[PDB]
Amino acid sequence: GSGYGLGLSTRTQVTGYQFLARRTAMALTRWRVRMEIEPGRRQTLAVVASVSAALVICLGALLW
Amino acid sequence: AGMAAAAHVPHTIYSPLFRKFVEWIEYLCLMPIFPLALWLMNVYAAIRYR
Repeated sequence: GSGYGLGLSTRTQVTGYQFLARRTAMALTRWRVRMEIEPGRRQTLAVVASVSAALVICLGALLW
Repeated sequence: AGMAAAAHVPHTIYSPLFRKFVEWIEYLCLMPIFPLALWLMNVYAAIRYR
């Protein structure tokens, strides 16, 4: 009980937790939770896009 | 390191994102066994130089 240990978990629960975390992270910086638009994710995807673009150039160079 | 983990893991709490992550470590470990065993047996070199 009480969720102790390392028991298995459902994909519905993974996104569930990840949503409560995003909402709380927003509360610490914007002090509100209405979230009409969610800038937290938009700013994160821009980093993931930059990292991915850098790796693509390496494959091009490696192939050359 | 094993004795430490055996004593601490049963009384702590972990969020679903980490529990899901420890699960996938097993599948990532099974997948490379066959491609590596054939490399050790020199199969890829033997065929390419049939």
